[PDB]
Amino acid sequence: QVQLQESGGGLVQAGGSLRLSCAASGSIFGADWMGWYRQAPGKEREFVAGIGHGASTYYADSVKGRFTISRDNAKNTVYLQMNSLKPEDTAVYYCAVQYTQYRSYDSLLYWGQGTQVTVSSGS
Amino acid sequence: SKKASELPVSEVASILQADLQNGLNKCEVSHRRAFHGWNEFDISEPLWKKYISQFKNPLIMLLLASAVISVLMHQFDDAVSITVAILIVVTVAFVQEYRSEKSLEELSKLVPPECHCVREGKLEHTLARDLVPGDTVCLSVGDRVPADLRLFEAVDLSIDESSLTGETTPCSKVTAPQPAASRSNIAFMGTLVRCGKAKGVVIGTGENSEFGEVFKMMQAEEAPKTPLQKSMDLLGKQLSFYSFGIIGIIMLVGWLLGKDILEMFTISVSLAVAAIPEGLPIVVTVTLALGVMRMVKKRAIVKKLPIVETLGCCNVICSDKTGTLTKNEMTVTHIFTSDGLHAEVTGVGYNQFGEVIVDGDVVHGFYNPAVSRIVEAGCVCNDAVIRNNTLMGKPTEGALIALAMKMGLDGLQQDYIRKAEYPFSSEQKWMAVKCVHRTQQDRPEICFMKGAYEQVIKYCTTYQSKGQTLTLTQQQRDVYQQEKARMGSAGLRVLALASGPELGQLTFLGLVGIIDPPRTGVKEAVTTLIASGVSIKMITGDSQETAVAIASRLGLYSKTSQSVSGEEIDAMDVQQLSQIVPKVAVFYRASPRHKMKIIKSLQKNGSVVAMTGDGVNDAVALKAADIGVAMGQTGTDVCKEAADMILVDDDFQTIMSAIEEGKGIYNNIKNFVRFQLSTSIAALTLISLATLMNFPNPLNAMQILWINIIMDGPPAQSLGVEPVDKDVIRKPPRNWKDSILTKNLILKILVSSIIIVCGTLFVFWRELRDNVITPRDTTMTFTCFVFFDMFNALSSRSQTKSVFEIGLCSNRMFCYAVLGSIMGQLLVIYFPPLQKVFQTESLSILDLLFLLGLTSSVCIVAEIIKKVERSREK
Ligand SMILES: Nc1ncnc2c1ncn2[C@@H]1O[C@H](COP(=O)(O)OP(=O)(O)CP(=O)(O)O)[C@@H](O)[C@H]1O
Ligand SMILES: [Mn+2]
Repeated sequence: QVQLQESGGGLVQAGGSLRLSCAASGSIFGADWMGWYRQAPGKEREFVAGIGHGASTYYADSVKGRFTISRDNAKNTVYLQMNSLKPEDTAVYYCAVQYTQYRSYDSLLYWGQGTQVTVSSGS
Repeated sequence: SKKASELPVSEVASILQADLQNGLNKCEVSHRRAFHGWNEFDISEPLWKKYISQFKNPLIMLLLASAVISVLMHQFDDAVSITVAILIVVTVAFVQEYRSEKSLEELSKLVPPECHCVREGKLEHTLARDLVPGDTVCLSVGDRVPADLRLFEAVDLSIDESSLTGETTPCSKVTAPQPAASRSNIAFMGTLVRCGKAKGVVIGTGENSEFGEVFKMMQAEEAPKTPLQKSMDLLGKQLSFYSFGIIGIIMLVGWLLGKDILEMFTISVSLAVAAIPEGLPIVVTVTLALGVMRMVKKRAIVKKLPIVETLGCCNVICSDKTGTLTKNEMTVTHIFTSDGLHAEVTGVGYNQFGEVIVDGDVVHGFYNPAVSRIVEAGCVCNDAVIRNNTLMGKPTEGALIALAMKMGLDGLQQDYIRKAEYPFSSEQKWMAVKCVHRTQQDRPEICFMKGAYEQVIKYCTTYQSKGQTLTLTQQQRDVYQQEKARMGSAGLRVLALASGPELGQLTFLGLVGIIDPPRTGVKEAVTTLIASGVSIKMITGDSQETAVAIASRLGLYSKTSQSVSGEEIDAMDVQQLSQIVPKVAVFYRASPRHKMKIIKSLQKNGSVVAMTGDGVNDAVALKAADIGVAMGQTGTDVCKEAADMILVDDDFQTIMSAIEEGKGIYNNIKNFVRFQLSTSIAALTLISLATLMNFPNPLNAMQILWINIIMDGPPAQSLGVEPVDKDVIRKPPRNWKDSILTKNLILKILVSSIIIVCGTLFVFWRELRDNVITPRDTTMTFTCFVFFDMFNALSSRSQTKSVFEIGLCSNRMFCYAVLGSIMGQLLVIYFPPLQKVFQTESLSILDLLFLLGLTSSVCIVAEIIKKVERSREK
């Protein structure tokens, strides 16, 4: 199974640059989709980064272009690069990696605990 | 209102400045707010009405009558002491009720009536108080109206009339204007949506709406007295009448002895004031107000006082599966087609962002017709819509749309345009619309239907395999059934999708696997509550295997558990339903009428139920439960209005605390009743024996008045305030009758009063061994009774625990009141004016110590018999 720990995260102001990093204990080539899911403070859950089996990287509509994903196979630690997020776009950023199961209808979706990002002061 | 009702919507947007699809800019929002005002109409009196409302309690009238009787014979100090007692008890009652009402209003203000309004042309979440006239607001299913709504489009809108008209008759709204539930074109304040979706601008907010007078009237009514409050009003009246009989017998015994008429009239008025529980309804109100305060501290909005006492009697908690035990977050994860080919779906949330992969590669568009047809049957069919990655309608319909927008088939939702629709109902268990292509108007309309799998496979005629349509057979039903059972046992909610040219001519296409995660914090909670003697169940509209698997992951399902369907539960009569219902922990395929029948079946057995549910299907069952609970973050406003309790943090650790505090209310009440009754019988039998004995009465009328302040004022209200204990929480829930004065409690009361009377008699006779009459002996017995009273008060602090094992730091008010009574008694001993008015002179330190030990005797015997009872229990 994949245990997810998020590194390099924490709340940053609007207009800043940082590199997210999520460590997965399990394999990635057998996985179906390495995804990053946002959870806004007080609001519902969307995503911020996602790459699947079809080699089509998914960028959300609020963060199209300015939020980018990169990953490799051997290091077992997918990154996420964000540029100039918004106060309404702040969230506690989760991690999600699942495999491809058609015999077993199992929830192979495992979430990480993530790290919280919130913009209050501005300045 | 009516002038705008007969006015066209274009002329409405011409009279008042608004944009039909883009809403109002925030500058125009502030401009309209500066003139029209906020949504709250004026203001909602505690200094005058709330203080004078406490004086119409019957015991308070009788004590005021005793005070004015003392006024008639003109003793000032007696009347002002009775009035001081009355003022203190109504002051603590008024301050606790005022604090509880203010905290209740603060918590009801903390949750706002939220609105789904397009201020800038995009879907935004705003509050009801933030709305200005001219703003267009989207209306969801189970949403309270934000303002007075004039609707420019309504594909399907339904508005209830029970809020204002008082009728439960269903009502609909018409988009076309009507000249001159008075008018269906204009939506009304206070109502809620029961079905369908619509969008509309607002014509006025706050005072200018006509229907504000109904809200003004509904604020006028006061909360009726709880059955606990009436029961202890009866208890106080019967204690008053028993004390009146005893005092009248004393007065007749007194008349024969011939003791001064005025002095014994004062002693009888003082004894009547003392022994009457003037602080019993005040302590019940204080306990209920503090319980409401703790519920606000436990993030629960309690609308009415009787809920706080009925949660203590709770022994069954029914619930729903989606929105209550699972977070009502739904997403399609697995697709099984009618062909037999299987698709797994990627992603979590109501998003357009996911992948569908078959046989090891992805599929999109019209690559494979089976999955594309299944996905398309999942966009046009859903009444709900997804806008800007936010869910508007019901969470399951959104899941398929999220899947529809995952696979890349969003725009067919718009291309198709419906004419007549078949709405979803909980009893019906299925959904259907017939729509026509925008570009292909020559092609005939075709129906799409989604619903429970059994009803879906019953309704459709044929199926699809290898891209070809063939008639449904029994083996196809068998393979679809086993597949559906596999999805359910895995923990995946099943929706079966079918399409056909006409209703009843439909054709089955496949299944979608909708997953919902269990709500975090429910499993440990349900383990704790089941360990605390409650029986939490599961009433569901979903399948057997889904509900069973969710109950198993949550721990609700034992290894040998019985689960009864809806047809079986309407088959059985009520008595064997009551017999079989404690074994059942999973009900499934249950309509809201089935939920009401379960609630009534547990209600017939004397079991107090607490439905914790969320939904718009029928909230009359939430009114049918003894406690109605609704969730705050994901909770529709119809079930929020119907609920007797609303929790905003949505954890099952709070409903757990509500039962705990409802249990502790009766224990604090037991403390008050024990203490006051023990000292009332002690003083009453003291005066009875001495007046009968021909001995001089040991206590004076002012002394009995000070004893009344001790026995009913803050020294007794402190014992009504004492915090709960975790060990008395673990005791099983009690029956509907309060059963307060138990045989053990009455035995304890008689034991404590007997020790107090014997010690007072011993000291009185010891000071009367030389056969002289002096104020020294009467202040000796006064101090003895007062120290006995505080020791019996400390013995009354916990019923099932020793006095030493609890500690004096648990109740700060008890320490303050005990110190105040001790300092007041010492001022009665020492102050020469208080010495004159109480017929008292000073004592010695060693005499005070000897009295302190002699009154410690009752505490020692009390802890001895409590330890003996505890060891007998072990
Ligand atoms: N809008 C909708 N259209 C079609 N089918 C729906 C639907 N909403 C629910 N269903 C399905 O049809 C049945 C109706 O369920 P119902 O509304 O009575 O209770 P429910 O299961 O939706 C919520 P709960 O289990 O908490 O009561 C269920 O099997 C459900 O999966
Ligand atoms: Mn009294």
